[PDB]
Amino acid sequence: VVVLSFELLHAPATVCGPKKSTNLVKNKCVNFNFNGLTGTGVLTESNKKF
Amino acid sequence: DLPQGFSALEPLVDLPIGINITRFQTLLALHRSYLSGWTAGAA
Ligand SMILES: *[C@@H]1O[C@H](CO)[C@@H](O)[C@H](O)[C@H]1NC(C)=O
Repeated sequence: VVVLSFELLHAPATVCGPKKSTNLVKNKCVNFNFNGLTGTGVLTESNKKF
Repeated sequence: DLPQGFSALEPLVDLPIGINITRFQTLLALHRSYLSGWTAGAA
């Protein structure tokens, strides 16, 4: 028998479910969800250096 | 030791500790004398 106990505290949550990579589509108007930032735009190539 | 000009300070490591901090202290390195058990030094 394995008993799983889940608790929530004031500290930020750090145990969390799997995140889906899905796939990337470019040069089309697509809803994007990048690291919690949502919106709608065309993802073209960028010459900016981060 | 505090020079002029600007040197941007880059990030190093953000840590989700979530604890209470009010005091801090510096840790130094000391070598055993093997001969006054630790070699004299300054920081
Ligand atoms: C953090 O510790 C200090 C000193 O013990 C105390 O005054 C302060 O209330 C503490 N913070 C919290 C959120 O309890």
